[PDB]
Amino acid sequence: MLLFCPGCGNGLIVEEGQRCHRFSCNTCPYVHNITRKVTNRKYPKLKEVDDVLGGAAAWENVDSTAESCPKCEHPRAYFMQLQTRSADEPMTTFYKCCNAQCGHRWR
Amino acid sequence: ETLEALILKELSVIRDHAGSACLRELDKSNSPLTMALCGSKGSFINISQMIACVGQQAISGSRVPDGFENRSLPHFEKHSKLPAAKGFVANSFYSGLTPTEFFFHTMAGREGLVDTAVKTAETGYMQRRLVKSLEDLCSQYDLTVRSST
Amino acid sequence: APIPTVEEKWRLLPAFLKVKGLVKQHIDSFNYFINVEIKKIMKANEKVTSDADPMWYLKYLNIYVGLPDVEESFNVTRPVSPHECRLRDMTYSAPITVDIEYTRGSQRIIRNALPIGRMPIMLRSSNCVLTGKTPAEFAKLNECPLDPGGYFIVKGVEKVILIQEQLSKNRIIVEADRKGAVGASVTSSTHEKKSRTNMAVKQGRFYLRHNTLSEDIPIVIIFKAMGVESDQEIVQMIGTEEHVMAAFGPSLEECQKAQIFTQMQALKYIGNKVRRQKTKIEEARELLASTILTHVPVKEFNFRAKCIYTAVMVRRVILAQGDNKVDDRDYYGNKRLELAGQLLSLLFEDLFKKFNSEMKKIADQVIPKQRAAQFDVVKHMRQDQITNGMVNAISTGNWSLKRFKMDRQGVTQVLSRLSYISALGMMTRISSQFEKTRKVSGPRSLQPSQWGMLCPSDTPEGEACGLVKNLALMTHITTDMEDGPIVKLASNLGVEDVNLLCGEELSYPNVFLVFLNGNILGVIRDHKKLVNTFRLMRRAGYINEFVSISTNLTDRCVYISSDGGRLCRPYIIVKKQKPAVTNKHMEELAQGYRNFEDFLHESLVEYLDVNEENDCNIALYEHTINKDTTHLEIEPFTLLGVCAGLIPYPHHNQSPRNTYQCAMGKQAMGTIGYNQRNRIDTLMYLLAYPQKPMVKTKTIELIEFEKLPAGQNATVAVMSYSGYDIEDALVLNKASLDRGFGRCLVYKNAKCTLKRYTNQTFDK
Amino acid sequence: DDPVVQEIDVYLAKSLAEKLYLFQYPVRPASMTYDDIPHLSAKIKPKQQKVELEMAIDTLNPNYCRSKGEQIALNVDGACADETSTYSSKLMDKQTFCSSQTTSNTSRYAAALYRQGELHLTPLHGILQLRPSFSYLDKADAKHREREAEQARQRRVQSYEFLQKKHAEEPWVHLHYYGLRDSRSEHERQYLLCPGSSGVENTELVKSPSEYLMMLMPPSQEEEKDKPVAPSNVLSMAQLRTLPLADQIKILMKNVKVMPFANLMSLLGPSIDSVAVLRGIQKVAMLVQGNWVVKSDILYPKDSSSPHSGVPAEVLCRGRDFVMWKFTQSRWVVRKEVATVTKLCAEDVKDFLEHMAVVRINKGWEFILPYDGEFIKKHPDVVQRQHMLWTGIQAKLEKV
Amino acid sequence: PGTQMTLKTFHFAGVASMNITLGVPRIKEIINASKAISTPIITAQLDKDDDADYARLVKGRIEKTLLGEISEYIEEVFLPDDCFILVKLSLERIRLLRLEVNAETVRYSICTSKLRVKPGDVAVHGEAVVCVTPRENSKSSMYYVLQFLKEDLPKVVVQGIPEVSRAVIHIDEQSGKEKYKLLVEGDNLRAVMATHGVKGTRTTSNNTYEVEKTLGIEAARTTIINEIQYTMVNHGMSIDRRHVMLLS
Amino acid sequence: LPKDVSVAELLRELSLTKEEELLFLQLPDTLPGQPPTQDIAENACTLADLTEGQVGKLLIRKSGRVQLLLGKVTLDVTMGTACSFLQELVSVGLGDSRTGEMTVLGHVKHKLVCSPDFESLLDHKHR
Amino acid sequence: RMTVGKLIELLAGKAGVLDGRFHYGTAFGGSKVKDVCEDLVRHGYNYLGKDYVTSGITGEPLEAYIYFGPVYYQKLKHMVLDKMHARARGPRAVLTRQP
Amino acid sequence: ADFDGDEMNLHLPQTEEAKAEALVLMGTKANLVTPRNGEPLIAAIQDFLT
DNA sequence: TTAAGTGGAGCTGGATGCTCTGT
DNA sequence: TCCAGCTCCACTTAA
RNA sequence: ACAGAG
Ligand SMILES: [Zn+2]
Ligand SMILES: [Zn+2]
Repeated sequence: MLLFCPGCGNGLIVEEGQRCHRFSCNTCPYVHNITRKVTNRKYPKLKEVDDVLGGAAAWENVDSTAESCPKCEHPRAYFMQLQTRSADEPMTTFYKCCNAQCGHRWR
Repeated sequence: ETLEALILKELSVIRDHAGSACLRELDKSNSPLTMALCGSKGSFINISQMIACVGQQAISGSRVPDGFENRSLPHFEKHSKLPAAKGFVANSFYSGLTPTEFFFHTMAGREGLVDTAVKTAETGYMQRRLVKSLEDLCSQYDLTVRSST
Repeated sequence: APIPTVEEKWRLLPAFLKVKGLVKQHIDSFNYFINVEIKKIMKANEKVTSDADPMWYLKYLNIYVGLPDVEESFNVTRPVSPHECRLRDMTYSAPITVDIEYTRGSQRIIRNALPIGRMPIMLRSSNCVLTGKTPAEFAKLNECPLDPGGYFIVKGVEKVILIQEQLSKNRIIVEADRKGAVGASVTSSTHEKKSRTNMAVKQGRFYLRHNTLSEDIPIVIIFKAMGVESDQEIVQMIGTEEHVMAAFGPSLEECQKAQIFTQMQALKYIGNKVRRQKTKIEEARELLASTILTHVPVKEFNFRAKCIYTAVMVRRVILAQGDNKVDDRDYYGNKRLELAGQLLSLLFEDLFKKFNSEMKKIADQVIPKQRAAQFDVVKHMRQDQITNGMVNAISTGNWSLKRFKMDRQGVTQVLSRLSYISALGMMTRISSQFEKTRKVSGPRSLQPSQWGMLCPSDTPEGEACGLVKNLALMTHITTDMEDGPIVKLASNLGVEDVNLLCGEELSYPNVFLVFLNGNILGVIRDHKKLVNTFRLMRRAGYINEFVSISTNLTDRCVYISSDGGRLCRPYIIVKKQKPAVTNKHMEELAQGYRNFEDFLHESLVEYLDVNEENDCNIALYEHTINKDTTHLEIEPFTLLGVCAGLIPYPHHNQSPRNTYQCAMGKQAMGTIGYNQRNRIDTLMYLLAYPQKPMVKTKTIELIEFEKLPAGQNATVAVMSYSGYDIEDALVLNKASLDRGFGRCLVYKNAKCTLKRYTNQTFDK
Repeated sequence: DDPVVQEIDVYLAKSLAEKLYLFQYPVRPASMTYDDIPHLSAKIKPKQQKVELEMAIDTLNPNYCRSKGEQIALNVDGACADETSTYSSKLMDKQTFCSSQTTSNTSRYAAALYRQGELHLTPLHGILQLRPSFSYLDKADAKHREREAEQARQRRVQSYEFLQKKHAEEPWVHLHYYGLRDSRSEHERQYLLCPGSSGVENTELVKSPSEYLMMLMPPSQEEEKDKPVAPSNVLSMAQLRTLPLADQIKILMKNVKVMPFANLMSLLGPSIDSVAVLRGIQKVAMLVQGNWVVKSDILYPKDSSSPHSGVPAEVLCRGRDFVMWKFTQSRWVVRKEVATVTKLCAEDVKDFLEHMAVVRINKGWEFILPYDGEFIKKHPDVVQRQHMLWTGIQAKLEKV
Repeated sequence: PGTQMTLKTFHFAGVASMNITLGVPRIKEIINASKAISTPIITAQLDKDDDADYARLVKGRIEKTLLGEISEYIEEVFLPDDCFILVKLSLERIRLLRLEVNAETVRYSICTSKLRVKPGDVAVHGEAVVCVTPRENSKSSMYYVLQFLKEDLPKVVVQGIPEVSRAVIHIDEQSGKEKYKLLVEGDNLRAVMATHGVKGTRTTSNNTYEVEKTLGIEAARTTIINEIQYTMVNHGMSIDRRHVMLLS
Repeated sequence: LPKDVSVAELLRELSLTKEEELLFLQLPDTLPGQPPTQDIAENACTLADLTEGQVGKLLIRKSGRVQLLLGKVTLDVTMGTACSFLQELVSVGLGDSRTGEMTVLGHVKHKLVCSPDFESLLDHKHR
Repeated sequence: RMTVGKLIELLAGKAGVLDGRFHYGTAFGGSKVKDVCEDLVRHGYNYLGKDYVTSGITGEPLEAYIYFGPVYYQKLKHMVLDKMHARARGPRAVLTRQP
Repeated sequence: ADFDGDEMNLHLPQTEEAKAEALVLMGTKANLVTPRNGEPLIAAIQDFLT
């Protein structure tokens, strides 16, 4: 990440001193000792998952005493939750029911 | 993109069903129908297009691209993906085209005029190269094909 | 309930054609040249001074263009009509007369009417003898009342300056390179210099390129050379989002590798890159102040207003990589149209400067050599530089003006006289810029932006297809406005000076820039109040009605355009689902209580422009009016042009058929005019017994085609007869041909010249 | 929307109007303030306002890399000279700030010391941007450079060499700096207020909205070089100041060949002198069949050429006046071949008529507007003298 | 026939994707024998074509995926004792996309053509995490090259074939059968012929230069025949095979 | 963060906090006055030409509309660009020929923009 | 070619000559088919313009009704007399001794 | 060709050997089928099919 | 350490439909 | 406006 | 050098 000197406002570089790593200016004496953990997270875009779960994938989220689906009122349906973008997104819930003479997709 | 293929599906069904409705109520000795049946001039598309319904006007294989900001013309609302906003002519040539439908049909027409104007330079150079490469090849009396060398 | 209709709304179109459109665009440019721009050229060149022997000077006070005159053998001169020029093969021209103040030892000698040349006078302009005559007095001049004018007569041939289509100078293009990189450019044409400057991302880092630099140079060095030295203030201008900073990051890391931390170091760096036409520091500092981005003013070598502009460019390149919103050159808001008067203005400025420099050369030769007599330049005012510069450029059609690096060819064409429509058709043509370089299939297409400005159908079929185009029936091309009150109003509508703020505000969502012709005039919050109030000030006549204002919300700018050359079209103003034009107003128009300019003043009609109808929502018909409609279309048949206006029921035909009639209808035999028997031409075709069309458009009545028609009504049986009609062939009747159907006359010329030579001998 | 809250009085003070500056620091955030930092000097040029400041940076705090500070100070200053020296000590002691000028005029900017219930405005003499200077690196290079190695017309004003020498003429003014904590700042802050009464009606600012609009949007042309006598159809709905009123009827009546009486009150409005003006209107229009009709002299003086194509014809105004006379006696012009009696072209008569009437089958033309009342205005006597005057016009026709 | 080809549209190899040049520009591309062309397609036949679960495995062995596409974040960490760039793999998304990559494999995706990074400098502290300790480039650069890696490290290829931009599964509509063929939009025929689970004996390419380099002159000769005849048939032209035979 | 509005700015400095604060406001190029005896021509009028005293009244209306009534005319007041760099309001006084005093009076946080209400000016007498 | 406008121009013109009118053909407007059909039947012609036609060769009537009307026809400048050309032998260029 | 003002060229072979090569090889009756796919091109057209 | 064979990037020179019909 | 050869220059192997 | 025609 860009961080800039309070004195002259040139761009800082990270270098190493005799006791700590420092943010340092190239044009003035200013240095800033890294005393504690500092971080910067990118969170890039993941792949699409839409065509990855279709067609009898290896899902696993089903559990004992799980709810029945609302149309058929039978537990013959899978349900899962996934991030669609990066993991800062709140996870979305989705479910699909597959029964005899009955095909549907629901949200 | 999925929405464009559903819209193009609906709009094709309209032309085809309105087309197959006109040809059932035409009588024999209808002169366009005679020329279509014997194949001397025209086709059942042309009959259906001037009686029943002109099709979706398509430019480069797609609905009319936005030539203003997020709309085709200022007469439609922005982002609107309705049939008439993107080049569906609901009129036939008998009923007469409306001002916006006439403009989209003229857009689709000029791409055929412009292809013909390009097709001369696009192909005549190609044929000159082919002839200079192939012209020496003659079928010989010993049933072989040999170059000049 | 249905929305009611005003059925007399079509009348606004005849009232419009009395003043604007329909070769009037040609006339109102030439008038602007000879009545104001010829004075500005003289004003910018009002003094000439010999370098040798100073304190002797020639001064230009005023310039006049006069009335057409012929110069004859024994120096008799008499006024001349346009038709005498066609016959005798001479140029229809008026003398340029100038008044001068100059030194003959006495330091103020004056002349009040020195003739320095002759100006071709375009027909039906303010100096032509035809203007304001009655049809009974056209007959004395052998001229036709319906003849459009808008053309010259040079050496007896009728020559039209065609409308040239151009790109708008001083605008940030953002476009893809051949290699798929994204960059930006701005062709910075001013009256003193045209130049192009580019923004390139050739290695993930931003370089500026210009023809005066031997190599393209990192943009952070240019920021530092302009005196924004801190890296923070640079990044504040470019943008403060994390991905915009990440994209600009590798460009800071370049300048920090070099020793460039100071303005003087940066200017030294640029100095060692300048191609040579003080060394390092001033050939850089002057170059940034005068030639790079030259349309952006720097007043006293303060570069703040140029830094904000070059930051706007870099930000638009950055945000065009993440999504490929590259701009299209094909949108007509970007296109500009250059007419007769704006080309001749450049030609005359070249000729007048060559005239002053030739006369300066004369003064420099004789004053420190020849004689004690304080010579008068009046004896050296040879007229031939002005006259033969004008007449050769118009006749040959090549406009090689080395002052502005312009080498156009094919600017003029001979006016076609195959029919009445062939002449009036040519007066509305718009030649394009590419001029058939290669089969592009990109600008040849019909862009939707041409709606109501350019005709959909009237284009050639052939290699010129889509490159030659014609105006619609109801279009107007703006002139250049005074530009003064637009600034004084805008600075009161809450715009803030961009010098009072740092970079960071440009990256706020609630801050929009205001541009006027590509110069930044400030920033504003609440752009909607600005745009609405500016339109109100236009409607009430305080701002000139051709000034367009529009918003781009994707790139957060408000644009105000006041330059000449942009297509305007009139629309009716609609407020709260009711049109302003009531039945009361249209009855008052027919009776004469009001004219079309009173529809502009009362805010009933306003001129929209192709950048401004991007914002507006326009109803075709009253029954299409919804809640959010701003304008109503006056007459939708005026989407078509002049030649397409002959076709009956064109909306019942397949579109290529209309295009072919627009070609065929220019070639039909007919009647040139009322002067056609007193007219001697290279080749003229006439039909003996012409008839007017039994089915006709309203456009046929506006252009008066049914006064001199081209065709005959034929009793057609649509049947298959004799087999000699298989492929478009048509069987005629022998008895009809004998009685006079299709009887035509062909007229051809033959001319001979008998000259008197330099030796006293003659042809006989 | 009534002013339900905070009707705030606004007062103006001039005691600091030639003294008050806005300084702003484009690269320093609003939370980091120079209030603690000791200031060592302030320099100004009072015209061509260019302020410079020098601020001391301490060296015992951990953020100062003394090893690098010794190096940069040794680059700038020769190792032991100290007669002229940017930094007195062996380290970089000082940061210098250099101003850029934002705008030439500042007349429209005011500082506003808000207090509860009142606002106090004060004009600004200047707005300056202060930036950290990098002049010490340029000088560090200059002291590294020296160790290693009847004329024609001229335009001095447009050159950086001449312009800088002009700015060098103004002598430096030195200022003592009193920061925000010092009592002089709490003292002089009271001079932004103005002593005055709670309620005063201002002698100035008395202009009206329509005078104010004309002041901020001045008219383009103070007077035009030509004068419009109005033969050209200028805007009849615009009450042109330099045109007399009577001429606006003349141009209108040339447009509107016939019009009703009552429209004159509707177009002029009751503020006209609507009784005397008939001696003007009598010269340009006369009432025929309940309505006004344009007089002959407005359309064609006696040398006009033909206005149409076909065979040319000369003007003959009594060839018009006889037609409008027939409309005064008869119900209409009612017969087929009046063009033979008056001898002129049918292309004249049927074109002249076409501006006042519409055709019905065989019986000529129909008068386009209904028979309004003559006696709407009070005048009794004109009803008989009109017949006397139209008898004279008939008697003129009786010569030919 | 080139003058009859109106440069038609409505052509997408039946899949409503994977646009192709056809008409005169496709004939021009064939007879020029250029070494690269716009829109190359490799058609790969799958041997275990029974069901989609096998298709998505071998699709993931040819289609390029970047490191950034499988990582839920990348972070710079500055500590007093050292500084490094860290990448955490989203092993849930690995387990769904059926890719054969983990932390120990990502160490092998890096160290190749990435500013001479050392194998020692890359550590695999857990099955989900990797850390890249930056080193001085020592050539036209500053040790602060972390800002280079922070935009460059996601774009390294962990799995698949580098020349393949994308791949798509295609479906037959005949009543008798249902089997999935794999369409590859890319320009490495040899690699697609050699991945486990592609029937290499029956894959083909548009590009005559690829077929020549991989299969020899006689397979390239047949591809000129097949591709000209394919382009002619789509525009409804017909030519006797003996003419395109002689040209090839 | 969101954006404040001029009704809210003046309400915070009246009720919630009695502390005084320096606004910075931009006026139109001409105020509705005459330069008093200043030897002119209908030239521009600025705050430098007027004399001390009450100059006008500032009205806050319902629905957040704010007006500056500065004569017979009312000018509209809106929030300017939100600056977040440091701004210092300073006196400079050249009390002697060569020396003087510089004094920092306070920091400036908010900008107000005053503009004429062109719709109201024009709705009086259209054109 | 779908030039339905020619088919309407023939019909509108025919209804026009029979009653002394010029029927308008303006784009996006014009005189409608429903109006001109009623003009033809009032004058005793068939509403769609088709007429009972007799062969001039054989004198026997034609089976199909033939569409009859006035269509505007314009003569173009391209005439065969200005275009017929023949060379047997003739003048030659000076540089290359070819025609 | 389409008879809409189309023009065509004519050449008269000036040699007996050029007549025979024109007549036997280039005659219309010897060229009823195109070389390409072997399909007839000289055949009936509109009003001969109808 | 360096001699050398081969990758990758920029410069350069070539090409872009057939005719009549007029000024 | 699009595209093959030719030459310059970094980048590993190898002695 | 420009416009045409197919
Ligand atoms: Zn610093
Ligand atoms: Zn189910």
